[PDB]
Amino acid sequence: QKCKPTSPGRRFVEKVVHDHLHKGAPYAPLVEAKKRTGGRNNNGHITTRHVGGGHKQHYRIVDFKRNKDGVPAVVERIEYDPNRTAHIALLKYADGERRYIIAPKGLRAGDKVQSGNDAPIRPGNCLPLRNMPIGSTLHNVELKIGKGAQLARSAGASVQLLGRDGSYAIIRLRSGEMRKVHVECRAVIGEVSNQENNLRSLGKAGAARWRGVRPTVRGMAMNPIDHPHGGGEGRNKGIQPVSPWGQKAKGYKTRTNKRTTKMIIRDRRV
RNA sequence: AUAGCACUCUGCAAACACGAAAGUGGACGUAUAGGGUGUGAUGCCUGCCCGGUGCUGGAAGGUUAAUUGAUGGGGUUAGCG
Ligand SMILES: [Mg+2]
Ligand SMILES: [Mg+2]
Ligand SMILES: [Mg+2]
Ligand SMILES: [Mg+2]
Ligand SMILES: [Mg+2]
Ligand code: NA
Repeated sequence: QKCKPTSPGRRFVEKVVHDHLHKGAPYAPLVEAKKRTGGRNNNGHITTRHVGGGHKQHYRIVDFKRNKDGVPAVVERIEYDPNRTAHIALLKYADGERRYIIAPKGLRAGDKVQSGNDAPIRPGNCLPLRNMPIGSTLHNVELKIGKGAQLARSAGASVQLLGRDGSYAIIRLRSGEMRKVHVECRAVIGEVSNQENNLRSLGKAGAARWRGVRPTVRGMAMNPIDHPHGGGEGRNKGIQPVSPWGQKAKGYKTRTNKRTTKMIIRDRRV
């Protein structure tokens, strides 16, 4: 979906149509307020730069735990969620309860989904990892028992269940890393719906300003008091590239955790 | 400064930043996501060099601190004079 260059701004704009969406107001009981922090903590200092000035957004409560076991539900509609890059689906259970989930690929209104041990192997069903079939592709993987999905939630993300022993299951993450997961944890069958997210193009600075991103200033343009890459009578790049606080930026590993080293089987060749 | 491009780090109690700690932002986000660095629409593209510094992976052949103290010598009483 390219835009005709009627203006210098409209020349390099690419968007996704996805006309199958709801195109309406979201479910009111499942919507709560949400405000912009501006990248500042309770002390008032800027802890994360390049954040501020976006569009007003409400928060849609997505049910990540899916603890309603053995109750079949039907898909009502697919909606647009500004809080994430994926699409959401509205489910209606037998008793009449309404909940929001992460819509897998191809899920449309009228589909039947269950979250239990005896659930069949269909896209959108949540099952423990031991009941999962070997070699399949999963999403919304759970790490701690009972907390809810924490992995493969972005648009188009998916993991593969390589193998499972008696006590653990081996999965390969999207980054290329193989790690161990408890066999009691749960996952969902299929891949996340929104797949054409990376194919979009903003086209102008206005879109980045709409999405709540502030301009980035290179360290070279700053003064010696501001950035280590400061000073010089012209365009100069004096020292090894570092962060504004003195940390190396090229090929320097920053992982320091020692508590969960046993889980990672093979690294992503970092 | 900018949309675009590339490199690199981060598997989530994430990397990173604030504080003396608790705690907070990142994010009520989950690698099509977040941070750092360089270049700057688009067309055609982007040659050689790992000697130096840096980073990454190893051997552990040489040395190496903290920790221990078999000895060796000295001082002073006591035994043989
Ligand atoms: Mg930034
Ligand atoms: Mg940029
Ligand atoms: Mg300085
Ligand atoms: Mg300089
Ligand atoms: Mg150019
Ligand atoms: Na070198």
